[PDB]
Amino acid sequence: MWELTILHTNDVHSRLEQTSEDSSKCVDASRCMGGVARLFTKVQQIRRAEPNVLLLDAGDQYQGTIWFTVYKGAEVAHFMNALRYDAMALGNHEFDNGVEGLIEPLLKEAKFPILSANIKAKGPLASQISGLYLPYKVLPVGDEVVGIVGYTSKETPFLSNPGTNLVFEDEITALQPEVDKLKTLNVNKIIALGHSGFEMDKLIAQKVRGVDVVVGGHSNTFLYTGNPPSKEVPAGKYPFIVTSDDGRKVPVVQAYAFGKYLGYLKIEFDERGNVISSHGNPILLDSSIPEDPSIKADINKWRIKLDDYSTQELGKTIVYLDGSSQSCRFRECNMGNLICDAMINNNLRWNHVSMCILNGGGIRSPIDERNDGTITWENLAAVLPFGGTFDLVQLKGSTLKKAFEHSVHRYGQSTGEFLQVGGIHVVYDLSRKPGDRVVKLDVLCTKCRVPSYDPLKMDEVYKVILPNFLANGGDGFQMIKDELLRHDSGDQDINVVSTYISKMKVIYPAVEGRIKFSL
Amino acid sequence: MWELTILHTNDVHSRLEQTSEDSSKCVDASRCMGGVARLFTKVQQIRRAEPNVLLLDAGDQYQGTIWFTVYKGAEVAHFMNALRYDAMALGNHEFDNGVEGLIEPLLKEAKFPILSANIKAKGPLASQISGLYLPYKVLPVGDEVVGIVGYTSKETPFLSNPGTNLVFEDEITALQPEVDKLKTLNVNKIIALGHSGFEMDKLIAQKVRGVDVVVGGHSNTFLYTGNPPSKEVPAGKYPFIVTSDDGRKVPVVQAYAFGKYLGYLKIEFDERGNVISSHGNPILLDSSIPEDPSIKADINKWRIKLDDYSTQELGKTIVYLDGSSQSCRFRECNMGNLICDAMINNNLRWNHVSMCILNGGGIRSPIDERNDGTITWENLAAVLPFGGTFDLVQLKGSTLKKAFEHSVHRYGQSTGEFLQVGGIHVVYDLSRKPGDRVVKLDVLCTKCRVPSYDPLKMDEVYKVILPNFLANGGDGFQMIKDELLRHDSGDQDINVVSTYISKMKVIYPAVEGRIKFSL
Ligand SMILES: NNc1nc(N)c2ncn([C@@H]3O[C@H](COP(=O)(O)CP(=O)(O)O)[C@@H](O)[C@H]3O)c2n1
Ligand SMILES: NNc1nc(N)c2ncn([C@@H]3O[C@H](COP(=O)(O)CP(=O)(O)O)[C@@H](O)[C@H]3O)c2n1
Ligand SMILES: [Ca+2]
Ligand SMILES: [Ca+2]
Ligand SMILES: [Zn+2]
Ligand SMILES: [Zn+2]
Ligand SMILES: [Zn+2]
Ligand SMILES: [Zn+2]
Repeated sequence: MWELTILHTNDVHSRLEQTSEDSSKCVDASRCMGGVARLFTKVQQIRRAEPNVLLLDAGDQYQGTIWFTVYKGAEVAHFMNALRYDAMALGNHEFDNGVEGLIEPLLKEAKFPILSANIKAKGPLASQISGLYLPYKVLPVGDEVVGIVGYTSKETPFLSNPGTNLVFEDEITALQPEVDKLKTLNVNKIIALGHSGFEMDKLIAQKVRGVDVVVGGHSNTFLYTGNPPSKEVPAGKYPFIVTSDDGRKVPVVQAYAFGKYLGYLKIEFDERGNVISSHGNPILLDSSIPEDPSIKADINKWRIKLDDYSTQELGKTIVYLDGSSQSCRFRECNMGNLICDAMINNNLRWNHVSMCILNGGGIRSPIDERNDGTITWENLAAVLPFGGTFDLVQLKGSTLKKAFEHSVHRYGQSTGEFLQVGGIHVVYDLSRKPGDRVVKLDVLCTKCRVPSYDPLKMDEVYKVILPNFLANGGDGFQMIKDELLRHDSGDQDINVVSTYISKMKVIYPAVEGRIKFSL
Repeated sequence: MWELTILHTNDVHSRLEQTSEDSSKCVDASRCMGGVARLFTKVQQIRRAEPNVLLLDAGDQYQGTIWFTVYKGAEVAHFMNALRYDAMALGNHEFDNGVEGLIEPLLKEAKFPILSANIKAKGPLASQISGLYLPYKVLPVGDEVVGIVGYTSKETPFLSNPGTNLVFEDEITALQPEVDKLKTLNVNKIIALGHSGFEMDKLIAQKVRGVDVVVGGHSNTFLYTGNPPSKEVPAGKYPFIVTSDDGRKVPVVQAYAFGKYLGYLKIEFDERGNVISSHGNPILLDSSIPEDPSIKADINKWRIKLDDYSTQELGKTIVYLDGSSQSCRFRECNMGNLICDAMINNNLRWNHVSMCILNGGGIRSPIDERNDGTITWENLAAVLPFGGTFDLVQLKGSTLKKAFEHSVHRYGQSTGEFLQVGGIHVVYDLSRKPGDRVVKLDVLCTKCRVPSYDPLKMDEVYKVILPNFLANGGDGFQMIKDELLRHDSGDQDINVVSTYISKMKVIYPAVEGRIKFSL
């Protein structure tokens, strides 16, 4: 029998340095986690112990901290080469700086295959990008050969900036002919490595004949067998077993996000490449694992240029700024209220925009207050990494009512469309059918001398400050894009929040009942 | 028969210049009201028409605008002498700058008798103040004589700063022997002129034998017969008829506040000084009455020194700052929220005071936004004229619960104890018995990383920022004074709100459900 050890990361999102338990900037070094130096140490311990090891990445290395803001993907190629990744699948955030932002710093510099079977290039781009990413790779592992086939979310055009020249096909339709090709070349051990979310990973495991293992990302899924080591609640056992249509038990794995864990799956194969069994668990990369000094020294060398974004203190917080997805995609989070209050305050400088809506998935990180409360550009850069704008927009009450129904239409799945608000008091009843969950919606009046809250009226018009991402129909808010009456472009997102914090000096945004649930 | 015309003012509170309909600074001159130049014109028109006229003041000329801040009562003696007041009764605000603040600028400079029968001086003060105010005066009016007897609120020691050396006796007990003295001197026409509120004015009319008329103040009572000319809703007919214990019909009058109206009561007496009948109404001092140019010119001469408090713009408001008593003593008013937000913001500069309570009677004026939104020291001086401080205090939840029960214990009478809040969400049910009207009370947690609202606990302790007036048991909040665990003195009230506004630049405080009523 032949044993393979798959080590996998996903949704690392520029967490090159070690971080806090909430994946924000490391303050108390004794309880810090993750980061590529610590990962390098654990990978090395496994490569010493196990003869057949593959180190895989399921996408979204791009976007998340000042590392990516400054180095634009060169830190990813440099530190993934130093860690000796065997393969990587393209994620949606790999296209955030267009195709050239992917081609030049990463595709042309990676010393490992970068994969995606369902991305087809067309027109002039097709010639330049040929061979820079591959539909699959066959990798020698000891005396055997392992096929790895890539896949990328079909939603990348709606989430990122891949351009017109790239077509994202259905993953199952694009994967089957590649897996069939590998089987004709007698590759009997096949890993599907990709970035489409756990639900799609489960469908690929079921529908794509010949796939032995699925290693995914995108949904930040935490899977565990037994008692979990930190705050992440497991969504299922590790590995997650799917029984395929042809009757094979297919393990599906994912390792949360931000380099906090290293996925570890041991697979026992027979001579014909059949999975006899498999077992493992994500390894928490906590303080007990030492950071490799060679990688840490090289990180400290690259950190010098980034220290210009931490020397200038913008303001000070006396509260934890909860920008976690567990809060911001499920309920009112004070990071949401802060950003919506900065949005309204920057604009109100004799203009009358009283209302704000902000997608929870746009808040990419919390900020900690225990470093004497100090907030820097570096801290803000991880909360608002996209370089978007906060736009003024004019909407009918009916349109706003539909947006709030979309905010909770499939609540409970940690999706980014949950809205954080300002100048709005919304009440939900999740017991009701999707599309009819908003039980109360009051808005701060504008055509009144003393502003107060009153029921929203379907026939009335309202001025709303919101990200350009929402104004352009992002996160399924097509009603905002289709039904809006006016859309003006506003100032840069990070500059708006920064200018607000420096004026306030000390901030203490609270959760105050802007969003409520009715039992 | 002999006819007397009584013209009366009360609670003018330094409104020497004409003002807006809400009694705040005049912006649109074409719709402005009151002010002493306009009053002088209407008084003159009546003195030309009627041979027997008395111009009376029932107290509280002191405190209210930059006029009093700067001239400290010299403007009151100067402009009351110029208007030719026949008599004035002492109010509680006449003692705001102590006994010397009353003696020197007003008592020693008034060319008319100043009255109070129930104020008895003791110790060294008794010698200095002898003859400076009188228990009564007998005034010649044509061929007849009219006795005027003064009275001042027994609550002046709890509201103002009269010192230890002055005793405020029960008005009824002090008035009867003075009215009896006037009757032995054969003065058959007696006016009780004083400053104790409409309820006490009604009791004096009933219980003090020999009083023909009561002219009051303090409660800002608006009385009218017929269709009223402005926003003030009448509390009864003008005059208000009380039937005394000895069976006489006694008219009781009051003329709202701030010099917006001139009280006008015509009384028909027989030869034995019996009131045969009476009639009249408060005259609205609106734009249609011209300001007397001699008084206006003299006001413009005195206004030069006060223009140093209007040249410096503190900030800008884009909302009406509702500091009216009709809002601030009955429900959440945004002037209250603004002041409580300045109170918390000034203090939070690693201190953790999340809560604020502010008596509604401490907000002495609104601010208008139609002068391009500009806010000046002059505008703030009329909102916060006392020169008090916003103190930090430590209270048991039980104590805070009792203070909120006191806030609405006799709701509906426009009393100053209604509390404006910050970092507190209170719900009242007025249907319940007094002392049991608070149905919900949530407070912003402090021993938590993310502040949120949670039910107040009786056994827990809380840090609260509030005026020194409240910390010292003012407005019947004896439980705060008796039961507090710690009381530190804070910064000056007006400087705290000013420093806040200049930092914010544009303010837009809203009514947001901090205070609610349950049906
Ligand atoms: N607010 N701007 C904004 N701009 C973008 N370019 C953008 N791309 C993704 N998002 C948000 O991020 C959410 C997806 O986050 P995750 O579930 O963690 C998958 P991801 O790692 O972003 O590919 C979406 O639901 C959106 O709310 C984005 N939000
Ligand atoms: N907040 N400070 C403060 N300091 C003072 N020195 C003071 N004196 C009076 N008040 C408030 O003013 C209210 C009385 O106002 P009115 O009913 O208009 C009678 P007034 O003209 O003040 O004598 C009281 O209930 C208090 O709330 C006062 N409030
Ligand atoms: Ca196989
Ligand atoms: Ca009489
Ligand atoms: Zn991701
Ligand atoms: Zn993704
Ligand atoms: Zn008064
Ligand atoms: Zn008074």
